[PDB]
Amino acid sequence: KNVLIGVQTNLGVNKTGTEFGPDDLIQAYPDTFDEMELISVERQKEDFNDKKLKFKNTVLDTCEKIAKRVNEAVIDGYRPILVGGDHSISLGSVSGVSLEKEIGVLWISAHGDMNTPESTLTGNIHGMPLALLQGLGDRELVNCFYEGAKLDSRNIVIFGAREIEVEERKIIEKTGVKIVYYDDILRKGIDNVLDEVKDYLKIDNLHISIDMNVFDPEIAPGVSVPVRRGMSYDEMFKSLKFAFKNYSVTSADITEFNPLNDINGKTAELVNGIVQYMMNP
Amino acid sequence: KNVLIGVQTNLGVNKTGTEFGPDDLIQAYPDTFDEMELISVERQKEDFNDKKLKFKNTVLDTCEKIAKRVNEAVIDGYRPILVGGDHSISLGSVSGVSLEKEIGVLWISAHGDMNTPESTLTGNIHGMPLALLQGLGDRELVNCFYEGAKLDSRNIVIFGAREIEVEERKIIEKTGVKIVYYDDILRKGIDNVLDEVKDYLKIDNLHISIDMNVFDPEIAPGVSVPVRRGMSYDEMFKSLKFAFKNYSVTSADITEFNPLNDINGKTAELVNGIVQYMMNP
Repeated sequence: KNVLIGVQTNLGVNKTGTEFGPDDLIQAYPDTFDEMELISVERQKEDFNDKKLKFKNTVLDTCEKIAKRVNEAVIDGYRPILVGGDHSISLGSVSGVSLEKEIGVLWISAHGDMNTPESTLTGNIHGMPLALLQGLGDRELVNCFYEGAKLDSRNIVIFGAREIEVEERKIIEKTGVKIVYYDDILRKGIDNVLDEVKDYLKIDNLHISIDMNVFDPEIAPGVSVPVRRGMSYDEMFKSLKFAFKNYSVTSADITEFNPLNDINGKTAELVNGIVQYMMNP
Repeated sequence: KNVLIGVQTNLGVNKTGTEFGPDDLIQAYPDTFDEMELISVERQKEDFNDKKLKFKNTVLDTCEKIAKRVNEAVIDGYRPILVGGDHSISLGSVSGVSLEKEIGVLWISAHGDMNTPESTLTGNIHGMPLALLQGLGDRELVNCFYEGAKLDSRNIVIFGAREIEVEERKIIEKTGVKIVYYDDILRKGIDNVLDEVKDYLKIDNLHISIDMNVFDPEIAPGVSVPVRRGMSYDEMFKSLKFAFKNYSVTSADITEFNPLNDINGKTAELVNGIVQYMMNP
């Protein structure tokens, strides 16, 4: 039993469009998204001198609302499926679930999203969530919902990375996290690499955090930040099938759907199909 | 008599920052802005395939709310000072005053903001408000609040412009609107160009509308679309006092302040001084 929860924010990516993702879908595919529960962003007082931690307090308050409702959904025995909204929302969701169940995570994205104020070149919190869930970054953000890291570095697999800066690379090496590059899917194949996932990540309870930027921008144009050379539809849905079969999927996130840059709902249809397979795997 | 109304939107400029303009002013200058009335964005179904008129219905509903409030304000005898927020809010403000009084517009800006869906190179409705106020562009946006154009092209003066794409310049030329370019203020002098304005505009009802990008970026970095080589502080304030002395100011707009691009709160201090003068001119 799944519950759909839309988050209408873009204060992580700080680029116009992805905050319209949830409302856009309610109208594009009502039969799928019509009853989704929408979370109300409450703007919080900020310090705009801080350009390496933009909208810290608001992103944090929103992730707290996310975590609380997601935790209530897990306690009721439902699978929360979060429709964003930029990737920062994951900070909330992963925090609301980890309280009730220690989880692994398949982080499907073109970026590691493991930046810190010291490594970020943008100050965007859409590219810091994983690091913060591993106890790296701002302490108030790390302490969302409950104090302390929310994931074990060993229970994380970053799937489909294509771009990684040196300063973020140093945060990555310090955690020993496993990163499947998209060049791995290109050279070895999606099935061999999915087998590698079965080999490495072994906890049964699994969270799936999807960044729409993992796709090839020709298939998923509607993302505030496109990274060229990404996954196809087939590879993505093979990954989803493998995940739902070889694990117990606790929750999921589909993030960074920017309807403004989309071309005829192609990306919106990608998200529709992802949610529809999640609803009846 | 005054009423300060902030509009937390950026769906005209489609760049993140100006929607938090009013916010950053309630925080940074509370004794000036903390009792400001606010207008939020009620998101609306869009045609994200129409990329020359981005967020049409949302920006239109925002401006309709602005229009009702501004009309009620002028009706009550208040001079609405509308803080923002990108420039599209002007569309809703002017209309509100135009239902009661035939008024002129002192359009202080670095751009003419007279674009139309066929001339725009961005689809950003913040560069189309003046045109639509004279009846140019999308019909539904022209018909905001009440049907038909809201301004007589003869009763308008663009002031301080320096960047006009050719296809916007064509619209401007066919309308015959008077354009005081910044270099005009320089060659003749602020006093002389202001005397020219006195001579040209004779309507006894003026609405000022400021785009913070009219200022020089080195004086006001806090803007979404910076335009280089702009106005001074005393130049703008000379113009302000001229306007309040020689006409009856019916309403005013200060738009496109971006707290994310600002540096050490300079631009917010500029907005503070401008608003404080407009409250006791």
